[PDB]
Amino acid sequence: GVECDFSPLLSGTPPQVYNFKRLVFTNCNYNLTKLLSLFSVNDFTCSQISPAAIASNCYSSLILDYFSYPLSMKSDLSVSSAGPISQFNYKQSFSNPTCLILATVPHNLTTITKPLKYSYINKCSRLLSDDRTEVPQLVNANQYSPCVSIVPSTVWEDGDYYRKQLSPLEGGGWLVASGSTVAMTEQLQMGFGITVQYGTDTNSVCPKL
Ligand SMILES: *[C@@H]1O[C@H](CO)[C@@H](O[C@@H]2O[C@H](CO)[C@@H](O)[C@H](O)[C@H]2NC(C)=O)[C@H](O)[C@H]1NC(C)=O
Ligand SMILES: *[C@@H]1O[C@H](CO)[C@@H](O[C@@H]2O[C@H](CO)[C@@H](O)[C@H](O)[C@H]2NC(C)=O)[C@H](O)[C@H]1NC(C)=O
Repeated sequence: GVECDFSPLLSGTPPQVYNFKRLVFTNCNYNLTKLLSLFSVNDFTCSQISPAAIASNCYSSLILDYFSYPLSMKSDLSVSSAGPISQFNYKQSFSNPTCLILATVPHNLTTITKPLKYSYINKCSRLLSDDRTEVPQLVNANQYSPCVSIVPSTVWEDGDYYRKQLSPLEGGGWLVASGSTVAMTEQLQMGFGITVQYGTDTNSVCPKL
């Protein structure tokens, strides 16, 4: 069989967390250890699987999400934290095994370029018709924030805010968001989210033996 193609991850400027890029793999062979050996891995944690198991099992699919992400914001990735990252930007499946990897890009990994800064959504909210009540708009597993329609791929200025008037068909009211920025680090720091699914006789994403 053919090798899983991880090259988009290694090519060009990775998106910000709320614009995470998604790679989907079926029917291919992988070597996770080899992929990760290109990076300096700072954190590698999983739910319903382990770092050793995720590198050595056969799956019906493997999903890999990737983005620029400052290591300083480690804690904001957890569901248990009610931080803006897990609330408004990026959420992994709660029903399939997952891993989250935080890594630093070495200088000798040249095909990856730095963005100007890190950006994230600090707030995504709906104003109701009473013009008073704001309802947080929590990102769903496997989806973008509804606010990706109004927040640009790079936040221009820390504290910028954004609104969209919604149609009766969309439930009326206003979608409202605010963006934050974090200074670029000496070396680019990234997050990788891996989600796996197991099937019956379709477990064809397998490690290189
Ligand atoms: C998958 O990739 C890993 C990492 O490149 C391979 O293990 C390394 O390669 C050689 C194998 O002779 C060892 O000497 C190193 O100590 C290993 N770790 C490194 C380089 O970090 C591994 O062989 C590959 N697995 C398969 C099944 O091909
Ligand atoms: C490219 O950069 C990598 C990433 O840091 C270098 O690998 C490191 O080498 C040092 C010692 O030389 C180790 O202590 C680190 O643990 C290594 N990093 C990783 C992620 O394994 C590597 O030496 C450089 N390679 C080239 C060809 O320049």
